[PDB]
Amino acid sequence: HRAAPLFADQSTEPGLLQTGIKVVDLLAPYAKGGKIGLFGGAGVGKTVLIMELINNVANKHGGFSVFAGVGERTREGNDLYHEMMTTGVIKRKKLEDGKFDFTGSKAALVYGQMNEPPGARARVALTALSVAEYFRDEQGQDVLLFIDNIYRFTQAGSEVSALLGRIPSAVGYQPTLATDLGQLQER
Amino acid sequence: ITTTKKGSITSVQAVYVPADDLTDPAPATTFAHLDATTVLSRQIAELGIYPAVDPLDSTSRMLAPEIVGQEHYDTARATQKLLQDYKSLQDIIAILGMDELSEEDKLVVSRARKIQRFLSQPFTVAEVFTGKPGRFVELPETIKSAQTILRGECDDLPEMAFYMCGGLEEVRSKAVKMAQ
Amino acid sequence: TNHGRITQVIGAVVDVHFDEQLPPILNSLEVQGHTNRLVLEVAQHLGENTVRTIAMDATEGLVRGQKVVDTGAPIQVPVGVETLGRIMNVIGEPVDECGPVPAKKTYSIHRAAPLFADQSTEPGLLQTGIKVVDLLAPYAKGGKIGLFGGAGVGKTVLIMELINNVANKHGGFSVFAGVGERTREGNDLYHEMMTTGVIKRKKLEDGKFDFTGSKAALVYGQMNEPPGARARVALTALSVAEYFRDEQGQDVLLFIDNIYRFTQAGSEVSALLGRIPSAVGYQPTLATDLGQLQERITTTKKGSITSVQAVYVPADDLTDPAPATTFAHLDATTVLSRQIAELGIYPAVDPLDSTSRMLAPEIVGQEHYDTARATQKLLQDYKSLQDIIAILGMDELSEEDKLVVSRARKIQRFLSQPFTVAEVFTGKPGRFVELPETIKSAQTILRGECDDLPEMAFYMCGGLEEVRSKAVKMAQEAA
Amino acid sequence: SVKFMDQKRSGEETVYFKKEDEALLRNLLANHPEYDPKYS
Amino acid sequence: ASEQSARMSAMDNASTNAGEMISSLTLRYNRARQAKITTELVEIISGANAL
Amino acid sequence: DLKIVAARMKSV
Amino acid sequence: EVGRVVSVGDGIARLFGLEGVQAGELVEFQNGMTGMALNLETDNVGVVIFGDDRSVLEGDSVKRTGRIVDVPIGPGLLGRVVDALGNPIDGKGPIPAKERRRVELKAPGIIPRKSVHEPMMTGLKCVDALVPVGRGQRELIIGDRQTGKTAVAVDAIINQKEINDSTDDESKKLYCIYVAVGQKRSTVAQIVKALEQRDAMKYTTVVAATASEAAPLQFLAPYSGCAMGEWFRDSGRHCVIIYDDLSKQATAYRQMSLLLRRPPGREAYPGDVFYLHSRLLERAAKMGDKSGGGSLTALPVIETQAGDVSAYIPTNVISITDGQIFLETELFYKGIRPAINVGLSVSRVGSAAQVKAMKQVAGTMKLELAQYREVAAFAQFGSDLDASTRQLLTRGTALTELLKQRQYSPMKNSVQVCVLYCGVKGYLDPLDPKEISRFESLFIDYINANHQDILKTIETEKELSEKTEAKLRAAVDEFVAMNEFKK
Amino acid sequence: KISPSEMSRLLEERIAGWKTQTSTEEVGRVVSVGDGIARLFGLEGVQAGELVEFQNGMTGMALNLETDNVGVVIFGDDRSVLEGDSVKRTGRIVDVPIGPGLLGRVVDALGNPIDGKGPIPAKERRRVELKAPGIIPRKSVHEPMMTGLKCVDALVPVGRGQRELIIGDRQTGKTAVAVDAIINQKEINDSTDDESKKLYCIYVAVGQKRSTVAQIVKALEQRDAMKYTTVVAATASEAAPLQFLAPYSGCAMGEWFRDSGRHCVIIYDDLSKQATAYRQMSLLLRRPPGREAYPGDVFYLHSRLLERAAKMGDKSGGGSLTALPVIETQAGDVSAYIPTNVISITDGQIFLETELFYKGIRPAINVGLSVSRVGSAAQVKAMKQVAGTMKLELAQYREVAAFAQFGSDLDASTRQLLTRGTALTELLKQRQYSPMKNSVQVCVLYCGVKGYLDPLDPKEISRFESLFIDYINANHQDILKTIETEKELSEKTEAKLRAAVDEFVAMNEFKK
Ligand SMILES: Nc1ncnc2c1ncn2[C@@H]1O[C@H](COP(=O)(O)OP(=O)(O)OP(=O)(O)O)[C@@H](O)[C@H]1O
Ligand SMILES: Nc1ncnc2c1ncn2[C@@H]1O[C@H](COP(=O)(O)OP(=O)(O)OP(=O)(O)O)[C@@H](O)[C@H]1O
Ligand SMILES: Nc1ncnc2c1ncn2[C@@H]1O[C@H](COP(=O)(O)OP(=O)(O)O)[C@@H](O)[C@H]1O
Ligand SMILES: [Mg+2]
Ligand SMILES: [Mg+2]
Ligand SMILES: [Mg+2]
Repeated sequence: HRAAPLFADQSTEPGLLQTGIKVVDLLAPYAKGGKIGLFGGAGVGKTVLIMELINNVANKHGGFSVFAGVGERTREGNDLYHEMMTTGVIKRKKLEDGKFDFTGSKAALVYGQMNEPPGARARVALTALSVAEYFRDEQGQDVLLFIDNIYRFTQAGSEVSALLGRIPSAVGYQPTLATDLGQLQER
Repeated sequence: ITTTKKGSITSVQAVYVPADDLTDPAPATTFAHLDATTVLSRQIAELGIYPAVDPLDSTSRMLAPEIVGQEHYDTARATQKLLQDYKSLQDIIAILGMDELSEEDKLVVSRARKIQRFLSQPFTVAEVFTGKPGRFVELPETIKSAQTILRGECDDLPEMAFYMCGGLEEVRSKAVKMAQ
Repeated sequence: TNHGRITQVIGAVVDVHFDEQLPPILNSLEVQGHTNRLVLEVAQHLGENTVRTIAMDATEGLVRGQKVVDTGAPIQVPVGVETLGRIMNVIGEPVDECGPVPAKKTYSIHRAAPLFADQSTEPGLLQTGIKVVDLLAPYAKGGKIGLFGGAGVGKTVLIMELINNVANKHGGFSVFAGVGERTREGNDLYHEMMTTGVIKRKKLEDGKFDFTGSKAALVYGQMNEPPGARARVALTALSVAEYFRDEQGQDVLLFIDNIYRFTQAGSEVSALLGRIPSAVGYQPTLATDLGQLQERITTTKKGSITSVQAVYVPADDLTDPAPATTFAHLDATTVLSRQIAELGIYPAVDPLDSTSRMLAPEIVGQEHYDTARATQKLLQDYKSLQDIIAILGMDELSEEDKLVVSRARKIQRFLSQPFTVAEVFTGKPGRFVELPETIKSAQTILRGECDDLPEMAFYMCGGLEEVRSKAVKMAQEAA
Repeated sequence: SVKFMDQKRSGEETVYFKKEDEALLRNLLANHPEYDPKYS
Repeated sequence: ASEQSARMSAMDNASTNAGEMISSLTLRYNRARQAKITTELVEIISGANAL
Repeated sequence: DLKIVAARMKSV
Repeated sequence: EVGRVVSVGDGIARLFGLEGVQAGELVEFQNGMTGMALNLETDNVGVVIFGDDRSVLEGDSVKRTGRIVDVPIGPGLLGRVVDALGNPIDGKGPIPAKERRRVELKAPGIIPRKSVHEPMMTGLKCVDALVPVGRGQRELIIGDRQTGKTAVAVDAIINQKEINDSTDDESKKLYCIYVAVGQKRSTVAQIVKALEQRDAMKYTTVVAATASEAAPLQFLAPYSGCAMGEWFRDSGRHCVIIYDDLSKQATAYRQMSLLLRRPPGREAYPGDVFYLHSRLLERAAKMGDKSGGGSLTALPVIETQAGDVSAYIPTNVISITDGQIFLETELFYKGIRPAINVGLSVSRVGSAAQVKAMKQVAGTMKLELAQYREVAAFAQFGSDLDASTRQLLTRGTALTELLKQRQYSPMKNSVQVCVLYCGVKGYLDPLDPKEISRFESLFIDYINANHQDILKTIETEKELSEKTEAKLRAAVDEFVAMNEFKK
Repeated sequence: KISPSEMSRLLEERIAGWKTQTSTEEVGRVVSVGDGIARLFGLEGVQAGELVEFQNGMTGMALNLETDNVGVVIFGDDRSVLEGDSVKRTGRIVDVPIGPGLLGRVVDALGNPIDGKGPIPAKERRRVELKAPGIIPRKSVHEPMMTGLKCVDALVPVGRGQRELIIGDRQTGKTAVAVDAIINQKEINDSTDDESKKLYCIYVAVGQKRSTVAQIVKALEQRDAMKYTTVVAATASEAAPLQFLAPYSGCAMGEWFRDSGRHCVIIYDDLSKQATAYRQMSLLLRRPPGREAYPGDVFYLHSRLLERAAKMGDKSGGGSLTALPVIETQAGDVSAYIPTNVISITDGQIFLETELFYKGIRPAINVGLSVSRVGSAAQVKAMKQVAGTMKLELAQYREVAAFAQFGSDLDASTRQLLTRGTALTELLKQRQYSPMKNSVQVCVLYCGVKGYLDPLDPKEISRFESLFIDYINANHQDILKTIETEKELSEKTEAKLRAAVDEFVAMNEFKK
């Protein structure tokens, strides 16, 4: 739980993000400090797009990346971990004593499992967001944050508000919806 | 608010309807206390018709032939029948088109659009944002015009000649000027 | 007997204070000093030797501090052959104006269901004399049956026809429970039962009565009664039937009109008992309160209870929680429709929503199973062609589709039949169609033998031969 | 649209099959004389 | 031939108009769905807080 | 209501 | 005993004391105002006030009378307008009645009843023919706003003056009760004026619980009317009671229950609304020959919103009534007045509440109207049709134009029989539809001028023998000969 | 508003200086009872989820610990319990036995049998609410389950470690799909001595009535299926806590097979019933509700339940626990609360429809909405080779379906799609309690996709398949053994298959 950047410590000059993908950089150009919706499930090649974004932003922009799993399926997390270890995004090399040596990688992971209660699934995106704010502030390099799924974060907030006895809003959602989404997205 | 043996209060109340929902408790309760009703509509205002009165949801208790004459009552009921018959064809006109309709239905649609546009009056207070002068209209002129439009003595005229004209002499003059 | 004092009164909910020896839940309490008899059923324990109870009759005239007496047992209803030919209330009191019930025994309406070890019997087939029922939704002899429908579709008429066609021929006994129906219907049913020998009242010179024979028992909790009565009258009738099942061992027939009222009664008091409402106003204890009832209705190794429940479906919405929960408790289902009754097709059974566990090739042979499934396939095909007919017209349909439409219309008109009790609506006489005739006729219509016959002929005809006779008459009247 | 289509369908089917029933009633007794009471 | 050409054109226009009506009805359906959820939930809550 | 709009959507 | 007021607000009081109060009894304050005790809580008592709460002052003394809330009954009410509690508001004299009756009572059981066999002449044609009503029945009049419900009920009231004037046997007369809940006094005065203008008040009474009147009076007025009608029911005299609108009563009950801090349910109503209307409508009944043979017919009225009968109150009152008379605005503006939809409208009693002379015609009429409704949509589009189909359309249009009626212009049963005979046997097919509105009127005058004997015979024998059949046919032939129309 | 300590029997003790608080943390006094809930004063020391025992032998679960009282749900009726009774801790959290002693036995939600055959041996008693496995111990799904249905095994495959929801409307054939999945394992389990190639089965029932659980047991005993499965029955007469706990008891019983390395499949009937019971327990404890009165702990509930279904790695044993939860949708709207919560949790969807159940399409699987996020990875290559074609063919049929009523006016290249789609749809039909093996499925689908059924009348296909099966089962058992052993359809076996098909067609004669 960290306060967002102030009005003074904020850049007024917007700028694109050189990914290295043609359709993206042509018809849907991204931006620094932006928030990009990704409407697509499985059977479309989303995970490979994710790994490519990570690798290309690490090579060119020199910036690391973060992945947050907000109430994701556990087997999907295992699959993603193995795909990352395969594609070279993660470098898990065994050591002599029996430890591991995570050498130069390109992404941290923060998994909030579906089996976790509400309160954990609601406070996972903030964890990865702080992990990324570390690289932003002291390291001073651009970073990519992936959240899968934003709606699940909203569901966790609604549940947590229902447990504490707060009267729900229009469609059952909590009355602190836009405020919490802003506390997240303004960072 | 009620007329008594001492005096009388006529009342004209404007009743808001939130979210265009007439099933709201407030207007629903208020309907029971009224002697006359005038339900304005947004669908009719989007067509540029003003006053945007829905003549089917509007009603009154002083329409019976024991108060107004039988010519007034009959004209009003014929107009209501015509507009309901036009409303009943809105779906099939929107999906398929006017070509599917028969000739009786096409005549009905013509007269219904004409009488809709004819029930549109430019007021005096609207001159500030409309420009056209006001038109006071007596009752017998309205009844004669409705009778003529229903009989079929005005099918030759266009449809946009009834828009904001008051009586029929204005409609015929506007049709003349529009012939050019 | 203990003694208590009424503490407060809120509608049909009464709090009572005892100085000692609180009564268990479901126990019955009698108010002392009232005009008529007033029984209360314990529902909750609140604290401080206080309980919360539900009144069977109106609380008008009750006073705080008024005295209450515990009976040491729940509402005990009389049972035996003495209840036969006789009407009874929720508390066992008679309302037939013929004398008191001289029963030598009483059973508590609250009992525990038979366990899993007490298995059912074979799925015995039940012949009602109705065509669509015997064909597409065969009723089991030992299982629950449901009649789902809104208002004005023919539930009460169908139950009355089933009574005429089953209860009279039944060698065992029978029970009826009126749970929040109209009282006029009860009077009509009682008179019809006295007429057709199902009840045999014989007055005596000494002012008494004699209900010898009279293989039927009636229980009534009608709309005029408050909640607490409408809820428990079903348990009353079910205990009356459980007596004949367990001890006597005779097969029993139970008819319930409507079960939904029983669920509604609970909602009427739940918020007064301090419960939070459920989805659409119903109580939380809906599924459990209904299952505790339904599980008591089941065949065992001592007897069998064949039940027939009419389930009101408000606004023709089958997604409502009450019928939605009741669907899972039934062996056979029969859903009545308004769209069909508009066509004058009575009984207005929808053969695409009616189902039955019995319709399997091992229970009913393949001649029955394949016939039923072919009928259903034909009707679904006719239903899929409705939009093409409505937009384009019959001109666009091929001859195969026209044959399909003709056969489907003939089947629809053929499943109709006139009942004996509907004479006072149609004037036509009643029919009793056995099942082999139905199967023969359906096979004949589906095979294409009767394509020549006109569609109008298949109306209110018991058998195909009658259809031929009607077609002959219509052709002769044509010239 | 709903009641419109439903009633249109019902009327069209009713008319079509009324015509067909009129023809079948005309041509019945010839092709099925065993039912014809004239021969009974 | 002219009849068949006009038939194809009419079917095109009818399908387009049907798509438009479907869009409008979808909006109305979602609005009514949200309203139903809110109404039922407010009923439950008001019955829960009046205890 | 809902049933009305759903029925209309299905028909269309 | 006595008590003192502890809290006051919104026409409701919370008392401390009166430990010997009966739930539902009358209570008197020290300023003349009355109340009704409903919530007998432990510490306090919840009273609903019959008037304004400006009089009560949080400390006022309060006393119990011991009487359960009751109302007067008798023939002293006939011709009078009274409030929910029997207090008159006509402004002319008190109520001369000695015997009282409790408001909330137990309905009669299953044994002291019998089937419905006598009809209740409504005066209309579509009702008396296609949706018949009996004596002992409970038939709902459900519709939208401004569709002709109160008009139906008032025509039912007006049609009885001829039947009552031409007899002195109370067993055949039909008395009437009009309960006005939620209405404004102008409307009730208009109804009273319409009835007095036609001498239709010497056999009616009115129970006005208007909008300014507090919620408890609107909640109690229908039960007061049922109590006034139970006198006729148990004395062997038939009566018909009309409730306008019942939904207003439900709203008043919701208000009272919510201000007594009772928890709500669906649409903020309680769960006891079904019990409320069942309590009220099950008191209508047809008693046996041992209990006098009386009756109390009921004709409740309900206003739906947007024709939604899937709502909570309409669904209940539909499920606890013996019929329905639906009324639609589309039919009201198309020209059909009364706007009765004969498809949805039904009557479970049916022909048993119908005369044989009306059965003979109404069966054929119902069949023909079903066929016409079935092919009406197809006919509008315009396609070639067979002569039989065209004939069906012509007869259906004729009958639809026959069942129209003016307001406050009811008719006798024999005249309905004659008119529907003219309509069914084909004396209107070639005639122009728009002309029928005078074919009716003239024909009526003709058969009231020269053929009174046919009407007397139908009124007495209540059937159509072949002689009356032939006489009526000859009369119709003479009428068509003497007159000329557009076809 | 008064506290249990503030009642006027204890304050007479406190005011009198009585300090008889030696009443231990084990014993408490009932304070309130109603609707299957009890509220106690005492037991300061009881754990959440702990069992407690009353005077009259009944037992309950403590859920809502509070500062002044304790909320208990009862495993029975409230007529036994009354205010003033005593309650004592058992000390043990709710648990259930596990082992081979449950195979062929029907039990309630606490292991207590209801078959009437005898007690249950149990060397191991496992908790009911446990932590699910993590991420490292798990493994990717690479093995099928073989329901026995053609449509599922081909187009909506189910792997070992998967969670394939069976969602549908009332009376569509969900329980039938489950029971077919149970029955198809007979030939595979009886044809093996090792307990690692087998597949055990568990059938949890919730909200059902006994008169159909008994029918299920009867059907499985007819076919000798109960020897390798067990039933958990929490019926409608049984109280809400038991309906709520039965699925967790089943998962506990299956965790033994998972950890041991044995493969088991668990079926839940219906989960929605469980949600309803939980709602009934939360609204009576006066917990705060949500939409449709469901609490916020419903997603957590189904998630805790289903995330135990897993495929463990070779270091844990290689076991698995497949799941086939069943859900009833009331109008096909899968936008409701519980369906939307469950489809988000699951790795697939089997959507059964009612319009197809009456068109003869039984099982009524709508392959358009039915998916499997695992996919061909849960298929042998012999099935991939035909399924990759049939899926495309049925999609093409789905694009030209409305033209079936106008195909007389169209041309070729669009009637062929309709014909092939119709033939395949008539092929995928199946009979109740008559599943097939994967080899026979491959053979039949090879006959189908390769055009050997286009020129036939559709109504005769149901004959064709049957005869063909007997034909191959009479003549070319070697082909079936090869397909079952090698799990591949090579060109030589494909040529053998075409030869057998040609011989079969030559022997028999069909309509069109
Ligand atoms: N048979 C009829 N013929 C012509 N007009 C009629 C007829 N019946 C009723 N009306 C007219 O309908 C209008 C409404 O009258 P009515 O008093 O019956 O309203 P309502 O249906 O009771 O609804 P509400 O009282 O809530 O306004 C009146 O103008 C009346 O003249
Ligand atoms: N392949 C099939 N072939 C023929 N009939 C089938 C088939 N599958 C299911 N059925 C039949 O469909 C009906 C429903 O059976 P089933 O109980 O399995 O469905 P369900 O969805 O579980 O019903 P419920 O809602 O009561 O749980 C039964 O009559 C069954 O025999
Ligand atoms: N077999 C039938 N034949 C003719 N009319 C019927 C038939 N069944 C019902 N009806 C009509 O519908 C009405 C329904 O009344 P009822 O039998 O009590 O059904 P429900 O209780 O479901 O409303 C009947 O009064 C009758 O007018
Ligand atoms: Mg009924
Ligand atoms: Mg009115
Ligand atoms: Mg099932």
